[PDB]
Amino acid sequence: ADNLAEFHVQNQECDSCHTPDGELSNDSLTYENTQCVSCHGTLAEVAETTKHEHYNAHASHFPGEVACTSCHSAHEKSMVYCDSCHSFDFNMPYAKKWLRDEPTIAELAKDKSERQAALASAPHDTVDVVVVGSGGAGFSAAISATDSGAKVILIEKEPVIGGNAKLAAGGMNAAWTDQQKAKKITDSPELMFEDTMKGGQNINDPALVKVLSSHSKDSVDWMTAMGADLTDVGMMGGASVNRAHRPTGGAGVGAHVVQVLYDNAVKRNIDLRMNTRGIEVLKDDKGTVKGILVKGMYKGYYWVKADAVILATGGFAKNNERVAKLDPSLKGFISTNQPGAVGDGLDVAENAGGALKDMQYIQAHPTLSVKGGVMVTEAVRGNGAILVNREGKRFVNEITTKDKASAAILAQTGKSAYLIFDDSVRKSLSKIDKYIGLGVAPTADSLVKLGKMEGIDGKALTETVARYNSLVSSGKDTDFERPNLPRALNEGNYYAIEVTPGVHHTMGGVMIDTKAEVMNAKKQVIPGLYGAGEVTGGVHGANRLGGNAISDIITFGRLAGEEAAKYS
Ligand SMILES: Cc1cc2nc3c(=O)[nH]c(=O)nc-3n(C[C@H](O)[C@@H](O)[C@@H](O)COP(=O)(O)OP(=O)(O)OC[C@H]3O[C@@H](n4cnc5c(N)ncnc54)[C@H](O)[C@@H]3O)c2cc1C
Ligand code: HEM
Ligand code: HEM
Ligand code: HEM
Ligand code: HEM
Ligand SMILES: O=C(O)/C=C/C(=O)O
Ligand code: NA
Repeated sequence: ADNLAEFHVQNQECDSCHTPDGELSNDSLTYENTQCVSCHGTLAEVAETTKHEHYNAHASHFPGEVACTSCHSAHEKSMVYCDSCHSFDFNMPYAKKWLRDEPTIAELAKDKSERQAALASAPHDTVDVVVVGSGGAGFSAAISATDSGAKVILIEKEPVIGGNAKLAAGGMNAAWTDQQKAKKITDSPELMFEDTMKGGQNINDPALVKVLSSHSKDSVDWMTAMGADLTDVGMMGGASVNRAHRPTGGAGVGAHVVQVLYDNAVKRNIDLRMNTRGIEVLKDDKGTVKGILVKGMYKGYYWVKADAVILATGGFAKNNERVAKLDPSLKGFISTNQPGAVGDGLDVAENAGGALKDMQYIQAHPTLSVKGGVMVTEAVRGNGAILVNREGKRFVNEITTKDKASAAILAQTGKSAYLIFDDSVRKSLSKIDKYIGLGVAPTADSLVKLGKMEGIDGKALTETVARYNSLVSSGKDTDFERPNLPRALNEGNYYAIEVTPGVHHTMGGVMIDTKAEVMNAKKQVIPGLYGAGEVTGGVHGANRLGGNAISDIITFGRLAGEEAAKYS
């Protein structure tokens, strides 16, 4: 067969997958994916038949219920979504090579000739609030608005939910939480504000950072009340104390939080539409929002009438062309992001009159796996790993901020470095097992053997770990002044992970005030238009602290959904 539908229709009718009238149920292909499930079973049942030792197309880290049509199209060959970051040995029937080619918002002007027709028609739906983006900010705003009594529509352009938020690892920063007190940590909203402003080089909008710190415990409480486990508190870079919350054992915060949020939207019957891209915010004659034009992948353009539109579309760190324009030193770097994190959401915000700020501040994550091409969480250092160069020596304070860690790693021989840790570090952070399963954490019972495996000076590496361990026992790092030395690397086996910097987060974005209201260049609110999440600028200044983005999207998503519901 040339395609999946063709293959099935040799022995089945069209209505085995389609509805009685044959029209597509919706842009999420709800009905249609139900029929795939009907015969092949759920994704977990399918996963039993496609097992590989360390990977499985149908059993991944993605949260929510991943539709089969995310990767299997019927009437045409389709792409494996995992190929956008990994290069697993897959044999999906009717596959084609991963290639992301999505028209920009500007390029969609060519659809003038279908957009006017959609805009001339009646709204397809009339609701109170449309949320754009199913990342942590978007679900948060959707839930919060719904909880406040607003009727919401939540759209996501991708086939899967979660954006970059589902990939988060190290934690969600928050101060003075019950979770911290349980672990004997002393912190305060004031110290979090201080660490943040300093980490952002005091560029951050003080009012936004005050919302960030002061709502942080409340956001942790709200997540936990919805079912989140944020009881593990770890250290991340540039933080005076451990304040990055994540599930028991050091599991990734991201997939968990998004799963909680998705479960919570589902419980509230939130109208969630996949493969639906927000294209244009619609304003009435007084310039207040009156809705949004969307482009449903399967059903075309249509508009939704609504009082408020909350843009929660995330950053543009996957868009290296846009990135390089603003920061030519990041040209050609690999990104840690999901494939649609390209800044189309910012273009929508700008076309609606929203002004942008701090766009030139683009954060590179210092430790992408060279081998796997994926982020390796900063919690690996925060839990006690060190960085060594090819010469087998330390070269930076591993818990300094991301801009300084990146530059120090890029200055080492070969422009990469190695995370080194033992089994005590590995056991304190279950996420590390994920790197081991990926094949990117080679191991050996001695550092001479580890270094010989990876091309690291073995006996210098041994001297390096012995010296670091005596600094840990002394209590002070006189070589690089790492302020927190939580463990000695001296338990069990040793592991090395080759790392180099990758493009990760865009701190700039649309200007919002403390109620998450989008502002124009004159600093005037655009009535009904809200922004929440990495799409906004001004929260993180020149350099975001690790763990501050999950804190940001919950706080600001939640706040935007409440403010939009009340605006009404
Ligand atoms: C690999 C990784 C690990 C990280 N770990 C952490 C961590 O541990 N702590 C921390 O603080 N930060 C962390 N960060 C950053 C953090 O994840 C966030 O920046 C991300 O959660 C921002 O959430 P968001 O809701 O703003 O956007 P995202 O989660 O990116 O979600 C936005 C959604 O909008 C959808 N969308 C975009 N444009 C449109 C459009 N026009 N129409 C419709 N839908 C649209 C996008 O496809 C996306 O799904 C990490 C980031 C990454 C990539
Ligand atoms: C879009 C919806 C569906 C998806 C994504 C899907 C997935 C697939 C794939 C990938 C294959 C293997 C293709 C190949 O070997 O070339 C397959 C085969 C098959 N499918 Fe589907 N399917 C869907 C709908 C259905 C439905 C509705 C039925 C039954 C009415 C069904 C029953 C089968 C059967 C019987 C086979 C052959 C192998 C077997 O005996 O299980 N599928 N399907
Ligand atoms: C000859 C039998 C079939 C006919 C005439 C038919 C008709 C169509 C049409 C007209 C569309 C596009 C509708 C639009 O764009 O609004 C479509 C899409 C779709 N059909 Fe079918 N269909 C048939 C069989 C199947 C089968 C067997 C499957 C699944 C195994 C299937 C699953 C889907 C899906 C998932 C879509 C959405 C887009 C895509 O994945 O290609 N159809 N079909
Ligand atoms: C319940 C949802 C889905 C159904 C019913 C379905 C159906 C199937 C079937 C029947 C096969 C052939 C495996 C076999 O020989 O038994 C298969 C293979 C495959 N599917 Fe799915 N699929 C689903 C979701 C997905 C998703 C969401 C993705 C990507 C994230 C995906 C990617 C693949 C790949 C890459 C293969 C080849 C497996 C390998 O080479 O290990 N599928 N699918
Ligand atoms: C359904 C699609 C995917 C599958 C089946 C898959 C598979 C895997 C596997 C097998 C691992 C090693 C640990 C584990 O077993 O979980 C892994 C790790 C990882 N993958 Fe994926 N992957 C998928 C999509 C993606 C995409 C598109 C990205 C980036 C946007 C990504 C980012 C990562 C990262 C950052 C890690 C490191 C460990 C962690 O953070 O948990 N994955 N993935
Ligand atoms: O876990 C990490 O490395 C990323 C943290 C962050 O971006 O805040
Ligand atoms: Na931003």
